[PDB]
Amino acid sequence: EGWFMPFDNWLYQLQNADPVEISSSGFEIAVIDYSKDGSESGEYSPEEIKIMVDAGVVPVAYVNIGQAEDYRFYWKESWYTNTPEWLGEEDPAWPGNYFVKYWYNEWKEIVFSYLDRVIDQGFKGIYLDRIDSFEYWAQEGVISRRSAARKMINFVLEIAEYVRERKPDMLIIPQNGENILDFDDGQLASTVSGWAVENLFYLKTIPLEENETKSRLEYLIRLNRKGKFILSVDYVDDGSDSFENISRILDYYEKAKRNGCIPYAARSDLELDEMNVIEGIQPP
Repeated sequence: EGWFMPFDNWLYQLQNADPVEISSSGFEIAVIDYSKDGSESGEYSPEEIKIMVDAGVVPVAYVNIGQAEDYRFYWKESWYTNTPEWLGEEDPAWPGNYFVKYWYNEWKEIVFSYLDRVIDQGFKGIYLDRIDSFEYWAQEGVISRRSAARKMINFVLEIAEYVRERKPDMLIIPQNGENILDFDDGQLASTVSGWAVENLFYLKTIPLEENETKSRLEYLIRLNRKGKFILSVDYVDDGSDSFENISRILDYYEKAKRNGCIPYAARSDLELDEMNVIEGIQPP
């Protein structure tokens, strides 16, 4: 069910991204972190980002809007002792990431200050992680599911207003949480430029139940039909030249393209640490 696909490929790399390497790789759109090491001192310069723009690559900045990350410029040492009401527990699965009450003004103003830097660096899109934080707080019983969903929708809308006031063409791509559209009045679906998803056909190496995949696709197809691109990333490539492995990459690409999803086969380590070239396939 796969028609609106304005990019031939995409790159997801959050560590060790190299503008020169990317600029001459043949990837069309690259989602990287806004810093070489995530930290303030590693922030890409306007010039380093312009290398990619100059080669016709569309560079997009990852921004985690559902969790505080303890190595970022915004993190404060005082938060360990005098903990803000909106800073919650550490993510068992991602040490150094903390769930936040993303509806509190102070968290929003941190995220706006991060967007401020991303705009000035010359990024052409933002890729917004932990939309699914709405599910986390609902599971914790801290607020209602509807409350959380609304709050996250409104926040992404406020993020769209902030960045488009400065850069009207800025792309806006949330990651995961696409089921949040159940609570959208349609303004979020129209405001995004596209939507990115992890673990659609495969959870790492392991193929998913077809029903689970179809529920997710129900949301993505609707967006596609409205002129919104869908970036897929499955962590299917185990690094080997095995037969199993390459057949799996090819199965993933075929399932992706047949349903309108632009695929990126990433390493099953989850590190997103290199530009993952796969001879004859990625880029294609």
